[PDB]
Amino acid sequence: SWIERIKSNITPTRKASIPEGVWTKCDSCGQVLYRAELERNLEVCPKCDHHMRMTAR
Amino acid sequence: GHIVRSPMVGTFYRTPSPDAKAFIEVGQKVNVGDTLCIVEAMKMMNQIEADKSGTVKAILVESGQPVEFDEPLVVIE
Amino acid sequence: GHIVRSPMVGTFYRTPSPDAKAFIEVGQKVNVGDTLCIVEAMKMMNQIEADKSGTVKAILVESGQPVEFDEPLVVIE
Amino acid sequence: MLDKIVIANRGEIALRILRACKELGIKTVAVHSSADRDLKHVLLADETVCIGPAPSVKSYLNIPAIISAAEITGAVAIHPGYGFLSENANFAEQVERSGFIFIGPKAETIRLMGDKVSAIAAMKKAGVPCVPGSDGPLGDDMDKNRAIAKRIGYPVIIKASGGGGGRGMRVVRGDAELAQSISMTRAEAKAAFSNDMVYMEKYLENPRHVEIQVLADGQGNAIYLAERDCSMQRRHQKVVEEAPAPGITPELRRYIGERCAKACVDIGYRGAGTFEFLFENGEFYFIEMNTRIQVEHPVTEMITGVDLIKEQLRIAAGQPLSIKQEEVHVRGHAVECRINAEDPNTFLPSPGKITRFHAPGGFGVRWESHIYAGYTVPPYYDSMIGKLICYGENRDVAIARMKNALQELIIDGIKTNVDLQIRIMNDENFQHGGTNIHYLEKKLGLQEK
Amino acid sequence: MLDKIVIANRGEIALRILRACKELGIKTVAVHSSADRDLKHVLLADETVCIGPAPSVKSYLNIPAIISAAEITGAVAIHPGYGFLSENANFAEQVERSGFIFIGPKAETIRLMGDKVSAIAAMKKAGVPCVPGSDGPLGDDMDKNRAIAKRIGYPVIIKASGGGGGRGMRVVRGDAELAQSISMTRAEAKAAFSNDMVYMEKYLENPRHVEIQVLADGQGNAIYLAERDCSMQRRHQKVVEEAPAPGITPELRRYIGERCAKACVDIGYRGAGTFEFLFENGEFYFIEMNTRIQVEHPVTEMITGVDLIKEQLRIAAGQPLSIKQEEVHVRGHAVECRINAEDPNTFLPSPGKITRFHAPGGFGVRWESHIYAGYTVPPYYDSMIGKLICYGENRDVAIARMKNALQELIIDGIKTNVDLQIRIMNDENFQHGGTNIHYLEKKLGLQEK
Ligand SMILES: Nc1ncnc2c1ncn2[C@@H]1O[C@H](COP(=O)(O)OP(=O)(O)O)[C@@H](O)[C@H]1O
Ligand SMILES: Nc1ncnc2c1ncn2[C@@H]1O[C@H](COP(=O)(O)OP(=O)(O)O)[C@@H](O)[C@H]1O
Ligand SMILES: *C(=O)CCCC[C@@H]1SC[C@@H]2NC(=O)N[C@@H]21
Ligand SMILES: *C(=O)CCCC[C@@H]1SC[C@@H]2NC(=O)N[C@@H]21
Ligand SMILES: [Mg+2]
Ligand SMILES: [Mg+2]
Ligand SMILES: [Zn+2]
Repeated sequence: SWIERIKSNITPTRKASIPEGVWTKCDSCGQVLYRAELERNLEVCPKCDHHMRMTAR
Repeated sequence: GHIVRSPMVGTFYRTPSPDAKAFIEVGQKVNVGDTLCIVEAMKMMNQIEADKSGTVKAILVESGQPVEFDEPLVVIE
Repeated sequence: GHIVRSPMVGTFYRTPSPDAKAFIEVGQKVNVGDTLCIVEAMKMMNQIEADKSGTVKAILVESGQPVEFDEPLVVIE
Repeated sequence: MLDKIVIANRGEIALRILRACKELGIKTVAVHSSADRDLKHVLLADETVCIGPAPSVKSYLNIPAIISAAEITGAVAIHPGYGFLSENANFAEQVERSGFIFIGPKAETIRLMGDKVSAIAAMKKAGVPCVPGSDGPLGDDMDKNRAIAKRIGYPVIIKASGGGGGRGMRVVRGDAELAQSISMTRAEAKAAFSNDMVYMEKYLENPRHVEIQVLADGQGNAIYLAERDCSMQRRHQKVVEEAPAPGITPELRRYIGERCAKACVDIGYRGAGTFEFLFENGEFYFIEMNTRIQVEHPVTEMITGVDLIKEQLRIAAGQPLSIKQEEVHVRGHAVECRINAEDPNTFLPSPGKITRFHAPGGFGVRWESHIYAGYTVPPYYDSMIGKLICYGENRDVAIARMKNALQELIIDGIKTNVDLQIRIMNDENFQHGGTNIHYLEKKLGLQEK
Repeated sequence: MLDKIVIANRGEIALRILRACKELGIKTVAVHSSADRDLKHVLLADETVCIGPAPSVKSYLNIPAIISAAEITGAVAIHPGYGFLSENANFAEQVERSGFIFIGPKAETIRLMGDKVSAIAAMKKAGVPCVPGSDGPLGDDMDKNRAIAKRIGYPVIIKASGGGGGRGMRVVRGDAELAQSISMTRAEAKAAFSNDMVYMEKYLENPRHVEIQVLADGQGNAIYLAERDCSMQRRHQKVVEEAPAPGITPELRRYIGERCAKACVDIGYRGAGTFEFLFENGEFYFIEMNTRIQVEHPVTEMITGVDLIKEQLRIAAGQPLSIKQEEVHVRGHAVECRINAEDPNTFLPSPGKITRFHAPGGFGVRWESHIYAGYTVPPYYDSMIGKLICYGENRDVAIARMKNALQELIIDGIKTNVDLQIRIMNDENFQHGGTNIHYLEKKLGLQEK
């Protein structure tokens, strides 16, 4: 009876390798974002529209 | 009492570093503003903060076991 | 009370002949051994016999309407 | 072969993908919300992950949460299905760069084809016929707009190029409201699809919705399956499909299939997609391409024997097309009638708890749904609660089987659109085959004294 | 065309016939008992007639009651289906003379073929291979019996020529009990089938149950569909069928189909029938013919697209065969797993009330049953409560779909044989394809210390 089934835990350990330089964080809101997307949006967090640091050049 | 639940889904830890001390301890009471555990996602270790003060009744989680949203982690009385 | 039911399935009638009198009448009481209606099947008119004596309370069927097994035909009190 | 994928969807399509994965031997990863913790496919999966609260924005449109779930479980690909993140090009780009495999077109083709004006321009570049029109978003000059409209011929319609889902488009009858209608359509497109681009196209009054499903592996191979026909539309959204369509002789079928295959070859398409058209006196007019597994996919599987999701899972695994042009055989006919939990007349969703459920069953009946006894319909997502097909040998047989199944089908506890389906089936013009797109609206009628 | 027929059966086959009648536009007459007043097909019929109390002898085996119901409702034909009065030759004769049309073979062919020894003699007359044996009921001479057994080769089996239903037959290992076994088999045949005729036939140890479905209109036309394979038998009764069978190359398929068609032409057969066989190293051995719609009929419809009941209704209407030999195409594979309300291990029927029911659904799943929520299983008839098919593209796909459906399928409240079905599916030899008839019994094993 799959209607009454409990939820087992996910696999304790699996080797997953996401590239390290494709995710950032916004302490103002908390929504994780795509680094290249953010860099293409003039360093503006698209979710909460909170501006961040930008290189002078 | 009140039980803290992780608002995100990812790998769970207790020490912020591979060789360090856990943020909190069972027994000794904790306050409203404090970090209790780390729920890492996409290699970005985020912190978990309680909201009520009280004695640490028990810890319902173990290091290295992934958890999800609305998962009771640590109960505070 | 007790209601007679046809044990077979077929055409129902009340007069044994195309132009005749019905076996029983509403009102006036009937006895255990009596014929009350005809339930014809395969052009073989068979008779229907009650089992209890009493007053004819009402007739729940009409001539020419087929009935089946366990069909209450006439109620006898 | 993809060792383990992620069902980046919910509901009926999620269950269908789960069944296909278990058929092909691919393991399962279930991602769900907190409200949908008793979904059929969720309960019938090895690994269940909850990635947000009840609202769609926080749970299923949370691309970071989906990628986190795909990282923790060790998957190497993700299937979006239809809806939600089906056509999100940025989602495809992130999944490609996150280290996994996107089951669908490359993000570049998603950008090129999802935007309607770019898709029409590319189709004209490839020789596929398109509706004459502006071929570009118009400005604030009413004189230019009316000149273009007179060039193409009134009436005209303004549709959001980044629009979809049966909204974000307004029909213009005359110049007395053209500018205001264009501005409000642009505002609606801003509010819905985060794009202000709106264009002008020739408006037709007697069309026949004809669409062709196609497949391509992106390696110089392009095959086309049989056609479709969704003439029974409500609010520009489909309610009763059928495939193949009446009147479309095999000559025209091959003629348009070759053009669609050439278009897929030129664009370098990958995955499962469909080229919509508009049919009238032998003329086809491309208007949009859906670069995803279309909801009315079953009415093509049953008339060809080819499982679309299996094709997508094989293509995403890199295997070349195992089916050639001559190895596709059109054998039969089909009808599909969606079931929704809305109000039959007022079209208000009616969520709640289901008390009694009973599948039709029988020869040629294929009942795609996740509803069950005691399943509480959540008031949080689309109103679809199941699809229903009745494959026959001809159209009349299919209609008869659909009528029988609808008589057999029982859903109690919430409001259902079964009555409208029965009325559509009983219609003589519908049973004849070949009604116009607005036929449903003409049968709808209007107000009364 | 038959304007209105009678469903002279109950349950699953009754519902299937009702659906086919409503498809073809033929009206419906429902004949039922007093216990089965809430059957699905009974409730889904225009005219319902109750022709007896709970026991089968008084209600469904009451030929006068069926003919009376067919007279009052105005039908012009009757469909028996399988079981009950499927092979009652006298029933066919009475229905023919009563003024109606019997959907099935002529009573003469029923008499000639139902009796096993006469059927074997006729098959040998037509050239169809048969098991070497007595070719006639033996007497009380043990010397003659053992001489014949040595002629054909031990071991030997005694089967009731008027027998059937997996009973009325005993296997003989040696002469130490031959006479007693023959006498008790004759007594059982007397007690069951009202006939004492018992015969001797060669007994095989490693057979493969192969049977071929055929059709004929009795007018010089005889077509044969694809084969079948019921290797998984329990107590000589089928539990898991499949069609076509492994190893049977199209050369052998055509070779035996031509012979079966010639046999049907010679006998002047009418209706839907199947020629059973026994397969070993390329040799076929006819043992019996079922002159009715066989229960495992779906596994031939889905691999050919031809509806058997529609064929029977057209043939009984006098229309010639609309399908020729070259117009039958074998495309696919199938598996079927019956569902019974018996005890999984002890094989004791477990009637009662059903609490929760849920159909599998999905691509290629076809669920034939009448059970529903709250349906009370009567303790009065056969223990079958539904059939289940999963049509695939190859055997492995079909097995996978069956596993998925059985996981999805839920029947609660009464004991079901689903667990045995799962165990059979999980078996490696079964998934390989080509097991022997006793394979199931070998997997059964025996007692323990
Ligand atoms: N140029 C047109 N002329 C007439 N009807 C149209 C036109 N464009 C769209 N429609 C109607 O709207 C439906 C949906 O159009 P489509 O562009 O596919 O929008 P969506 O993205 O909302 O599905 C079509 O099937 C058709 O019935
Ligand atoms: N001569 C035989 N040798 C081996 N097995 C047999 C033989 N005859 C019958 N059987 C077994 O019994 C099954 C049923 O036989 P059949 O004659 O069709 O009886 P029934 O009328 O009960 O169906 C066959 O499928 C086969 O497995
Ligand atoms: C990434 O490559 C692995 C490091 C993740 C955190 C490490 S591994 C276990 C250590 N203890 C702990 O709480 N976190 C540390
Ligand atoms: C057979 O041909 C018809 C005769 C059946 C009985 C007749 S018809 C109605 C008459 N009244 C009655 O009660 N039975 C007579
Ligand atoms: Mg569209
Ligand atoms: Mg048999
Ligand atoms: Zn932010």
